[PDB]
Amino acid sequence: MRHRKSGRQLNRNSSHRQAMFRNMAGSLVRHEIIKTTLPKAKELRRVVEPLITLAKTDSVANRRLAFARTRDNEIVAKLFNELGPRFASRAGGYTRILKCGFRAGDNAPMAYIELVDRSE
Amino acid sequence: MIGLVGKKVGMTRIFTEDGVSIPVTVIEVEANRVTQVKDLANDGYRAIQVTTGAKKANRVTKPEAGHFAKAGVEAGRGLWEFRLAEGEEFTVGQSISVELFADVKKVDVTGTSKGKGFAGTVKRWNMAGQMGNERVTVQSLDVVRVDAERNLLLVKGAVPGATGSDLIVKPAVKA
Amino acid sequence: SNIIKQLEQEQMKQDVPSFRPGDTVEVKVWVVEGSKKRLQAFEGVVIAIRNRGLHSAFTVRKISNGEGVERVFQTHSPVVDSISVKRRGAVRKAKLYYLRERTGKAARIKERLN
Amino acid sequence: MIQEQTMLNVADNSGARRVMCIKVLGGSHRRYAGVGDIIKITIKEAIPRGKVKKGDVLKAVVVRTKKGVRRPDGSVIRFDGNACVLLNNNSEQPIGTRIFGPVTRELRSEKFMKIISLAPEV
RNA sequence: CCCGGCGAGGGGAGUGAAAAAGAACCUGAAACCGUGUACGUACAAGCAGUGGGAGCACGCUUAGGCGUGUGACUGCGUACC
RNA sequence: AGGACCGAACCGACUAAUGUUGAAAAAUUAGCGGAUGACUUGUGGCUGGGGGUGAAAGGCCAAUCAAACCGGGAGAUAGCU
RNA sequence: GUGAAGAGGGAAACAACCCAGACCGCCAGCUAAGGUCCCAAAGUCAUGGUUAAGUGGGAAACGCGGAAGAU
RNA sequence: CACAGGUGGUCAGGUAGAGAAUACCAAGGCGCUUGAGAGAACUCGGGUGAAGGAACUAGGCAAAAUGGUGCC
RNA sequence: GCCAGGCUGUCUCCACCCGAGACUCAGUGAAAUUGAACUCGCUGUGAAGAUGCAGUGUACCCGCGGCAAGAUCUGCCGUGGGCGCUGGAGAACUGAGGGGGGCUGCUCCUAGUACGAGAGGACCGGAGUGGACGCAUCACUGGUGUUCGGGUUGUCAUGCCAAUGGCACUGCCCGGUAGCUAAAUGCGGAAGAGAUAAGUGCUGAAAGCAUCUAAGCACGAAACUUGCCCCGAGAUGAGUUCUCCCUGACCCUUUAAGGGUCCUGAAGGAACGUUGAAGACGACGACGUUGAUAGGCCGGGUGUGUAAGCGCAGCGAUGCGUUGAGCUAACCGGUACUAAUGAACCGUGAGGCUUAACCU
Repeated sequence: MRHRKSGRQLNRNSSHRQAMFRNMAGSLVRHEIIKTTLPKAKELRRVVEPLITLAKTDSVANRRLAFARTRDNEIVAKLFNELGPRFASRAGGYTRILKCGFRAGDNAPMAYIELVDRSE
Repeated sequence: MIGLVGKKVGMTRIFTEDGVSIPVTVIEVEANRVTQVKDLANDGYRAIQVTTGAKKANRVTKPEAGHFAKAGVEAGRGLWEFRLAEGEEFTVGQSISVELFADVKKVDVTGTSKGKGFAGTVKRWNMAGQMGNERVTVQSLDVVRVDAERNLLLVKGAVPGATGSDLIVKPAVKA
Repeated sequence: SNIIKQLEQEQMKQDVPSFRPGDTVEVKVWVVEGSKKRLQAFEGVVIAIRNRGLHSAFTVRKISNGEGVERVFQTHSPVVDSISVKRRGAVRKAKLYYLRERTGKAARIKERLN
Repeated sequence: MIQEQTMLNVADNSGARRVMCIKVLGGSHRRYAGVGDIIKITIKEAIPRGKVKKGDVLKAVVVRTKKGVRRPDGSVIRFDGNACVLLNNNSEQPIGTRIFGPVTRELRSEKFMKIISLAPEV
């Protein structure tokens, strides 16, 4: 047990975690910046980077697959049009995380996560 | 007689000509050069210190760098000792290959078992305590194939330690 | 790593044909009798294929005397001599563990006709 | 492999159909018996007339195992079910001259030289 | 007036004999909780004290071996009703 | 038409577990039983304490009943701690 | 006779076993029971005898034996 | 006690449904007052599993298999 | 009321996976008990099993998780913080001592051999092969693998068809990546050595015989210990070996294991990040731009199975070539594309007294 296993627990229902990650990815795409806890931020990056990598290639099947794990037509439309060409040269590492201290509400560590370009 | 320190890589099956499948665990055996020699007159017993691997100069402590410089060899990833069998001695910097095991046919493997968390009374003795990360030896194992030019050793059965762990292979005392 | 991959691949013979699951196949097996060795022919249907490098093994099932006997043949073991496909089938299922209960017409499969 | 109180298929013309295990021999404090081991089984159904009568208790040996056995080359022989043939402490030669289904090659034991001849289908 | 959050609370100034009288307001003790000061303790076994007791700091007759703060070690010591 | 059957709501604690601190001074989860009959409940009134009530277990009558709470006889009484 | 209602010393510990009846203080000397290898204060003291088994340092009846005692 | 408990009656949609039971949705109300962490042994509620369905237990007590229409 | 049968981890043996507690981080937080505690084992005694009395032995101080033999305390396993081994620091080991088990069946040759009138019949314990225990492992046998893929009933939603996503135990099933797993496979109960009971013995009287012993003086049971592995210098008796670092100045006093000030900050560690087949929290391992430590990317591999769209056929279900295609978490070889920045803190500045041998 605990040997060579991926995926932090984030104690919750599996479908609940999947919906949580869908919402996280949608928010990050919409606003290009999130202010969230590091334990969740790591898996948010791991789950969102595949979406942007897939969006870099334009095709009906790719768009349908992106919408399947996104469930937001506007967000999917935002993909394949701005993020894809913006990061076309770069291969991987589309997100950066900067620590901003510990959350005052419950001392929970929190950090900003944003795209490499983030503007322009 | 004298054992060598190697690195576990994995284990698979080896097919014989007659059509028999034999489990084999794979040990990479780098040339374990000797750094220091212990003697009865000075150290109180006969032994030779073996080192293997490579450590980055930045991540090597200055005392260890000086010790290896005195030994006149590059710094390895660790130091180990082996009691001599009252045979011919060795010299500092004398690289030792796997050829010693090419004509033994019986070796023993010592290593650290894979770590595990707290274990219950049933899980331990069928009280609770730490599991794994403890020295353990399995004896009376016969070498299958030896590849000196590839630093590859195949030994029957299973040996303590998962992939990437360091182990010691010594001539089988029991026979 | 590289060493284990090299060790596994150096003992690979490019002679086994690519047979789909559920495809009737014959296998030649060396068997030791007395002080000699001889050939044995085993006809059956491949149920599952687990091609883990040189550990590749496939399960072949046969009906003898009214009972079903299934044996796992190693793809690259010296014991296995050659693999020949006689009757070609086509099932859209990697594993055929379901047919253990079927018999007669139900257990039969249709021709691929590819 | 066979455990205590397990049904074994009948592979002989003795007329037996269902046989139940009662005791396991072949090693002190043994929990399982292999294909090449002697086991103690009884009879649940018997033919109206014959040499086998209901309730008799006698030795037997498993010819086929559901779990199966391994081979030196890594091959495994697996059968659809467990099959056993009754054996007697005296006159080991079983009454049945015909055996259902194939048999494996581990029956080369000293006392099993007379059974390899039967079972023509391997 | 300032810190503080345009709070609570605190620090200055003033009044006030006195704020060591601030609305929790005469006098303010122990159980309980903290800082600093001086000493003992991480090789040392039991009603945790009693005599001996070197050592560790202060002031004294400016030594003359005095008292206060602690007690390493040591003989003895099996609570109250 | 059912002391009729399965099965909601509803009712009973018949059984198992949660606790005798407690969420509850008799409650919670689950199972089980009735679920047109011998049923239940919304609202109001009556049966008062050697009395009422009771298919009799001498059961119940506001923390209990087998003599309830209140104030008094009584700061009671014999032995004993 | 002791405890009850009397301390203290010895018997390794111990209330009924031996010496012995505490007015208080003193860094003084002499004794009773018990000791004088040490632990711990005193003779490794003297003379005449037993002991070879640690019996001393646990044991009866009986022909040194009997003899087997408590993590 | 903002407690987990009891509190009398009425309003009673759509889909697949014999059904006011069953599962998702309409309008409406809510995420229930500690959150986040690698996710150990162990406890509680569950799922799968090779040789078996009663060989543990005084005990088929939990769980598990089927859950109908017309005919031969 | 009883019988026959199918039917599940109730069990041999349990293995794995999903949730709430169990452990840490920020805050709230009460109880039963409480004479005081600097709360050890054994032996003897005791109003009679003594943590407290006499004798003896062990134990550095203080914390965290359970096993409950008596969850406050005594006690056990594992693991931590402080402290000393005498200038400091990083590694490697000797080892006083400590954990445990030393089981057992069948067959083969020996061998139908010695011995034995015949009948009868081994020592052998040499080889192979089982049973039970422990350790090791997932390539093989499979189980698990709700994070991967596919089939499928109902319902809602994406403006509608197609195609997709949520809910209904993972909605119900069929397979399965990596990890873990026994039912799977590798090894061990050594050989040899010391002392040995009984027993087997060279010469041998006292007591011209005899005798294991009086003199010279030899083997030996599966019984015991080493030999087999593991922890171990907190072994305070604090060990042995290697290497590295510091080579400044000044003032005062109660003038010495004295104090103070400026400068210096060495090796190493801790601090924080990526994190791991290390882990409850600690601790441990690899790396921190002089890089493959984590993520993503490329290609491969495994798994699942012929994705959507396109055009043809059936006026419809649906099939056909595209297509052994699409997707693929934890596996493998590369890739700095992203995250591990320059730094700050502790840790010092030649190491106390005495003795004996050396060049002075």
